[PDB]
Amino acid sequence: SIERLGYLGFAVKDVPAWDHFLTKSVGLMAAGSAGDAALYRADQRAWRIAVQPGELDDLAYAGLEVDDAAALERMADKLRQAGVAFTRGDEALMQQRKVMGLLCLQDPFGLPLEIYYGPAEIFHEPFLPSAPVSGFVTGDQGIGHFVRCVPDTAKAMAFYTEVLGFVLSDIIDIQMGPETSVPAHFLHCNGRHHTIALAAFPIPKRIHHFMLQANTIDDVGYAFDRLDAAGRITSLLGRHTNDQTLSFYADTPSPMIEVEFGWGPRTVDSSWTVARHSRTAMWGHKSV
Amino acid sequence: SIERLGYLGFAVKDVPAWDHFLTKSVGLMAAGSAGDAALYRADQRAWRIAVQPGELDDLAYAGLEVDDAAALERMADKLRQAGVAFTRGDEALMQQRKVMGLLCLQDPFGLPLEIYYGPAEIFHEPFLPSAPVSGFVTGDQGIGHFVRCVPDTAKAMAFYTEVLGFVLSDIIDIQMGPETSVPAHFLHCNGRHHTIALAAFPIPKRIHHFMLQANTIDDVGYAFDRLDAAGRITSLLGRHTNDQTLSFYADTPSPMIEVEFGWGPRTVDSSWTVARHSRTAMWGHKSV
Amino acid sequence: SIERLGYLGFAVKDVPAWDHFLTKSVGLMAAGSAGDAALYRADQRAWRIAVQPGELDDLAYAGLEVDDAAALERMADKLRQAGVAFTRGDEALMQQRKVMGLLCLQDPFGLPLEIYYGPAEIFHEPFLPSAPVSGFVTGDQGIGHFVRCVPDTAKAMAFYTEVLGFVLSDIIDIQMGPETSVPAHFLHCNGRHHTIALAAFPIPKRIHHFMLQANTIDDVGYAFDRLDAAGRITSLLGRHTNDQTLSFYADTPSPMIEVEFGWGPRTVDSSWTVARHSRTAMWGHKSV
Amino acid sequence: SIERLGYLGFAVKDVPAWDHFLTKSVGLMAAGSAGDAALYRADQRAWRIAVQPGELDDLAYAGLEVDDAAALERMADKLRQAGVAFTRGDEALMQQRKVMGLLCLQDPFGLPLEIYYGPAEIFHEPFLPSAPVSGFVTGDQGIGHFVRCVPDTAKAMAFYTEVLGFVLSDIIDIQMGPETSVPAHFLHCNGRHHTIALAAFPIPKRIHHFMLQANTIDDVGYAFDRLDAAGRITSLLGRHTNDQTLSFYADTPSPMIEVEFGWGPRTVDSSWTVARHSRTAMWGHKSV
Amino acid sequence: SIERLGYLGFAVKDVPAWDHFLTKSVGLMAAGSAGDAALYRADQRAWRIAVQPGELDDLAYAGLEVDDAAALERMADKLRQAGVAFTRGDEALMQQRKVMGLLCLQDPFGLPLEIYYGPAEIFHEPFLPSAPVSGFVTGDQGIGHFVRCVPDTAKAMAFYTEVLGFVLSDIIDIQMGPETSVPAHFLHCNGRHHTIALAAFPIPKRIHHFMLQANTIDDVGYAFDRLDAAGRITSLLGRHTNDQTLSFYADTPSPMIEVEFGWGPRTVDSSWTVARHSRTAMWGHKSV
Amino acid sequence: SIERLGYLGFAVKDVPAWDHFLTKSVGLMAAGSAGDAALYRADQRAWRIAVQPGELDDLAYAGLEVDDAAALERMADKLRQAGVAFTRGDEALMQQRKVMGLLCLQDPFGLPLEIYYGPAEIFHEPFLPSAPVSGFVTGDQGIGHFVRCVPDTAKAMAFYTEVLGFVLSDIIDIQMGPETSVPAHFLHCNGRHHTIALAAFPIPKRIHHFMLQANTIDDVGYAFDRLDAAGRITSLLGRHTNDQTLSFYADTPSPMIEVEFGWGPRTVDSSWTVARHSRTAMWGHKSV
Ligand SMILES: Oc1cccc(-c2ccccc2)c1O
Ligand SMILES: Oc1cccc(-c2ccccc2)c1O
Ligand SMILES: Oc1cccc(-c2ccccc2)c1O
Ligand SMILES: Oc1cccc(-c2ccccc2)c1O
Ligand SMILES: Oc1cccc(-c2ccccc2)c1O
Ligand SMILES: Oc1cccc(-c2ccccc2)c1O
Ligand SMILES: [Fe+2]
Ligand SMILES: [Fe+2]
Ligand SMILES: [Fe+2]
Ligand SMILES: [Fe+2]
Ligand SMILES: [Fe+2]
Ligand SMILES: [Fe+2]
Repeated sequence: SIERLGYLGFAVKDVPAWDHFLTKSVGLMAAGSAGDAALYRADQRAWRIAVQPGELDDLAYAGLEVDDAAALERMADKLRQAGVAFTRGDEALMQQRKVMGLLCLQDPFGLPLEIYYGPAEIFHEPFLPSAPVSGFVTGDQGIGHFVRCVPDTAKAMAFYTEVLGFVLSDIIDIQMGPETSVPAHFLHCNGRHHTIALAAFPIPKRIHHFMLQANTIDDVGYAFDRLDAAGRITSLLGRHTNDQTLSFYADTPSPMIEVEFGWGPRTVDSSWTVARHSRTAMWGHKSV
Repeated sequence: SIERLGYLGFAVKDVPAWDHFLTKSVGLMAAGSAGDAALYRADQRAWRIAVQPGELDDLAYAGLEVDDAAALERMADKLRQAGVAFTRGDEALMQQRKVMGLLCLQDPFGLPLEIYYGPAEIFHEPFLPSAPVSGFVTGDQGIGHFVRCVPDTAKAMAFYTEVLGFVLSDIIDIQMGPETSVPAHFLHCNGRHHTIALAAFPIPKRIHHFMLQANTIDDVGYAFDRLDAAGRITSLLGRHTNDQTLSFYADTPSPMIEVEFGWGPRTVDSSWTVARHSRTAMWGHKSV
Repeated sequence: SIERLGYLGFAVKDVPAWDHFLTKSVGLMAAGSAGDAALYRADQRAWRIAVQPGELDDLAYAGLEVDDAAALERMADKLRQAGVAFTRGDEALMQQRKVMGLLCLQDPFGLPLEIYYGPAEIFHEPFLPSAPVSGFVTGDQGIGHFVRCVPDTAKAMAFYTEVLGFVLSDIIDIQMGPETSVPAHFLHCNGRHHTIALAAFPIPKRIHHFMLQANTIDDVGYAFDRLDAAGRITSLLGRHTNDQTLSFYADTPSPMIEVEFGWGPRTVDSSWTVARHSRTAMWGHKSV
Repeated sequence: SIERLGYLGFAVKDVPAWDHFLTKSVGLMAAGSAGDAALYRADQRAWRIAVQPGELDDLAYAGLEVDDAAALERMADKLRQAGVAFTRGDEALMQQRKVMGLLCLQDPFGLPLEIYYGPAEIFHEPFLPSAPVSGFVTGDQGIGHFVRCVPDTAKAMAFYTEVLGFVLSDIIDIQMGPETSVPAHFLHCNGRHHTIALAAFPIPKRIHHFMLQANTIDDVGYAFDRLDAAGRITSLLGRHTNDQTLSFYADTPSPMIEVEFGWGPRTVDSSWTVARHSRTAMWGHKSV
Repeated sequence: SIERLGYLGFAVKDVPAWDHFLTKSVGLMAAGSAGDAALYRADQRAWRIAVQPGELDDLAYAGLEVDDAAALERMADKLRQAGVAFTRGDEALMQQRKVMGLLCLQDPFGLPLEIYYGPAEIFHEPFLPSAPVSGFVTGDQGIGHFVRCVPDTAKAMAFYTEVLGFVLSDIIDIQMGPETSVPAHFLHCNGRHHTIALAAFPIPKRIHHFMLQANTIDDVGYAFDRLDAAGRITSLLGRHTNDQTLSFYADTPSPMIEVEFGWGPRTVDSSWTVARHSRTAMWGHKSV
Repeated sequence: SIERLGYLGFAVKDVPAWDHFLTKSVGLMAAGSAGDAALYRADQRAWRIAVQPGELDDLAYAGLEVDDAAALERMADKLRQAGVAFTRGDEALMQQRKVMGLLCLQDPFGLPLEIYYGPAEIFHEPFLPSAPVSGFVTGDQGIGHFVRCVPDTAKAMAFYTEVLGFVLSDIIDIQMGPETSVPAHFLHCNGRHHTIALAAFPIPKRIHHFMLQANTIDDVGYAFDRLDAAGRITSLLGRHTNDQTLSFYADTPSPMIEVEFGWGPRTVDSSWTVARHSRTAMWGHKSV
């Protein structure tokens, strides 16, 4: 079973715009480069987000983390049993990602996934944000979450839960029109209420947004003003019905992909109960 | 010395509008009437806000509280020494306000003030809000605060500090134009960062707004949506530079008088230091 | 200034009934005798309540405590300045009361008061209740409180506050008839919300009741059942509007004198505010 | 006013016996010598107890500490006003005691007292006990306490309270015979329930005992066994009625002078109340 | 009485070197300029340290803060009574320093001091360090401390304590040679163990060093490595005997002026006791 | 599975030097002898470190602890299944080691290991350090850790994890030259981040160092100065990247074997994640 989401790689048309966005607006720390990919940090890991030039303007891959070598072999066993194709990353890839081992595969709809273990940490180069943010909530909960767009939620659910070991937290019927709603399924693989949400949205992107969680409410408030100064705000502040994350949304430089920046959600444990919600926000989140 | 702000009375042109506003939108509890004044509660006091019909569309009076009978006589002594005219409230007024004694006077610019002691409490009729609000922060800090508009800040400061015993917390230069700012003076008389702020604003109202503080951030979030549904929002959520109150503003039914609804400020004590700020918001509070 | 109420002495027609009442029902510890007075303990003091035979069926005296010898002399000075007659207790009385010194006087309406210091404690004979009670709340707050009946509340207030140093906490208008109420004044001399309450009740007793405070709510619950088994209950459980004590009342063997047995009130400090209440109970206390 | 007891000096006939006693049995740290005086530490101070050869076999002097230079001059002023003779310690004495200034005087019955300020600390030579003891409770409460034998308690009380600023905590009537008791007066000058107790005992020593307080109950338990192995125990474990110190007593090498080694007493503050006790122990302390 | 040390201004020969030093090595935030002075922040204040070109290579002035306007006038009164010359800062200076009022004077040996109130804060531009540091401990304790070199400690003590209201914490005899020591006097004006220390050192600088206190021990550890990479370390890590600050020292670009960077000292209150120490370090601080 | 590391035995050429080193410098308590082995304590166990004369100047054996008799038999079963030779310790050895049972074996490269249960404790002889140290962190985490030098890390890993039940925490690539690094594997068997680390170092010793963890940072600071006075320091203070232990290193009297003395690491639990680090220190640890 996947333990947490550890990294994201984007392929974008405007690297300089993404660079400014991730550092000056979001607050991530610039962390050099690996080949043609620019690297960004949010904590002690050598990198958390990679940005490389490309026409996709989308998520290129997502790194799914396990706790040790044996766990990785067990995942390989699960993939084999499920008939899911995969390739072991070679030395060059391991060195590029800074991991001790990885399996390369795709989800049922073409998103490359990399299951890995043994990521590099660099405590001798302590994290220093590029903008005022006290810090990000990562650790055992991983880097954050993202919404995976899919054409068949049922099929997507079978793969993420039966193969990768994610678990359903809850469902929100997200209103699309006067008489049309999309049942978004929010999935956890640790204490983070959701690490991946599945939704049949009509957008031409692999993902709808990625989310980062900051330590304080002020972190979120200040970030709002920075993104507003950049003219990127897509929602006012609000708080979600399901995880109680207080956040706002903004456009990334890649069309139709947003970032969510939030604080203070509830966490999940073994006693979690599946529920359904008719709205995404308990309050706020008006679209701008 | 005044211990806290205990009550506010408004004279307005649309009582039904104010009634709906205070109950369904703000969350106060309807508490009957006393003569032609409708009464509203925020806690265990018999009333905190009174609304009566009148062409003023403004604050008619403010109740300033002291802790006992001797304290009231000491205030009478201070008023006499300062040459400030006042009248002792008669039995009819005491019965109307539900207090054991009061002194009626005006500030240097015509706002009626009532210094009182011994207010009525009704614990046998526990507070029940008219809208979802976990509760208000009152107690020793009083009902909240208001911004007193004045034509001469220096003169106003001498009266409120030298006569009534308020103390300056800090000053914010509130930008009015490209090269014009108003030095707002925020005053305390207890732990509440400010109970009265003095400002030379060019509006034709005795006050710019009154403020209520709720127990939780969700209280504020939910209230925002209620006031937005009523079409009354004047500012987005934000957090102040001086008291760190997280709030939003909305129009009352009386033109040019707003309400501020907030949470989580810092409090003051004997070790407080006077400072100056160039902005009212550390983040947010964009005008709408 | 009086620091706390330390002891009470009753003169009663049925000593055996009072003995059973204080021990088997209330839970006090039998502590021998001193002359014709039976002694009862509630904590580490050698005694707290004394019961002696007499036709009064009433409170014979109340012991008011100060912290040291100098404090006692200062009280003697206050009594002299106020023109209040008093006599220094002789060795025999000091030995009888187990105190290092005392002043004997009366309040304006004939209740004997004894101001003392240096009471005897007996930690080598640890308190053991006669009925199931985890313990009583005494210490700096003294033994409890009592309601002093007076024919002139104003006169009584001047003596207790101006001479003895008690301070008004609040007032409750206790309804006596359809259009008649008695303004009961509750006074403190330490953290205990009230140690003495003054009221112009039409009963022929020096006091309306005395009160003891137990450590837990169960203490109160169990005591209710014991007093109910004895057929003495006068009120159901309830909670007061002013001090938030949760209690019930019961008859003592002396006609028209009750006992109040309670738990969990709020305490007072320097920031206390005088208020007025129209009811004695926020909930409960129905008369039985 | 004296702030705390800081040091004790003994003049004894058997220095080696005292050396072994203070180190191997009590647990103090050997700290070299100053002239013919051996020094012992209990914490960060350069020394706390001094032992020098002499026929007295008794306390030679006690050091009473104040917080600064001005405080010392104020004490000199009090001594002058009271007619108490004193001499300012010269440089040689200051250097010997390791203090910034001192006044040498005697109590009314010949015990030399030294009022000082600015004691030497040696944090670069951290305290290391000579026997298993987690540490001693000193700090603002000073080194411990002692019982001062006096022929006239009233006279002694006037000096210690009126001149030195000590305050009475309480009195215990210590039984000497079938119909004879000694009223011991326990005095504080800080949070320590008592720093000096005054008693008219019929022993030929300036003091009855000195006391040290350890951090844990085990400290006391282990110390008991060490002193028992040395054949010095004079009392079983017990707990005092007045300060609730749990301790035992043992003989020092000087006849009729004991040491008390204890733990866990209650402390005093401004709200302390004078009381009287008929026993020294709530439990235990049987004489051996 | 001075409440805290609020700012420091240096006049130096190598501004670029100081700029790099304060930002990349120490971690302060660059905050623009005011005239020919570069400004640096450590928290919410508009500035804390100023650096301007000059041949002094030394501290040009120190800002001493009070809590309000009345306090400033009271300081002016103290200066007048003491015969100390001073000039009220004009509008240009007030605007330059960003304060509501100030008095300009010098200490007895020529160090310019500025007593001020009403400093500017900029919460809308949250502090962002230039190097990895979780934050600095300032607030009521002010910016940090400095060691003031003086030729006459007695004279310096009279001015700082009798005129400015500082209070002696303790003294350390700092060894200079085999038989020569300098009695350094550490002074407080708030909870910070020392804000100014006075010492008769034989260096040709107004100050020996200034000190900044960080939130964590890691902050100090990481800063050590940064300053070591710059070749500026003058002492190994160590902990002081008097305040228990754990720190290290490094050279600033101005010859013979160092910076101390530390964490975790003890704080002082009304119960503080003057003591003397023979060493500056309980452990560590070896000179490099 | 091994539960913790309980004891270490060294065979050395200079017993007196080791004796002084372990007591006066490190702070261990001398605990007599057993045959030709000198014994040393760090807590309530009868002994933790043994030193005997021998030409090895190295670790002679390490004691690996299990919780009960059944656990020991289960370990014997694991050794048999794995084909690892072992001998049950006879009565003489059990008596020498003070254990209820033990199995004697060697790791793949000749280090004798003893798996035991039922160690002797001596609470009646409470631990007393020979130098100032508040205490050591042992308990369920065992005595500390050591770095086991091995010529084949893969082979060593298979034995320690597959046979003894240790688990990999993380890996650090320890730089040996400009283009050469050694992958050190840190292993846990309880909450202690590592109890044994495996590394292919080119030194001629069975171990690179052993480590003891003290209760406070001051413990470490003071120990540094003691070892520096002895001329044994090999590293400055620093903090590790993987366990966050703050420590320093020093030479033992046996050439090329060091001691690490530290404080405050993070602990591990079931949710631990394997990671890789490029440095041993987040800060400090410069070689001396
Ligand atoms: O973290 C989250 C929690 C709940 C809902 C959303 C969501 C809202 C709008 C569109 C897609 C998802 C979300 O992002
Ligand atoms: O509570 C408050 C704290 C700081 C500023 C304001 C304010 C803002 C705009 C206009 C008037 C006042 C305020 O209300
Ligand atoms: O403790 C108390 C607090 C408030 C009211 C009463 C009271 C009620 C009925 C009659 C007399 C007093 C009381 O006893
Ligand atoms: O600390 C103490 C507290 C109470 C009593 C004693 C005492 C007992 C016997 C003889 C003298 C004093 C004591 O030492
Ligand atoms: O903060 C401090 C506390 C104690 C001593 C010093 C000090 C040490 C060497 C030279 C000058 C001062 C210091 O800086
Ligand atoms: O406890 C530890 C944690 C991390 C690294 C080391 C280490 C450093 C240098 C050489 C060998 C090991 C260590 O001792
Ligand atoms: Fe989301
Ligand atoms: Fe406001
Ligand atoms: Fe009552
Ligand atoms: Fe004693
Ligand atoms: Fe310093
Ligand atoms: Fe190590």
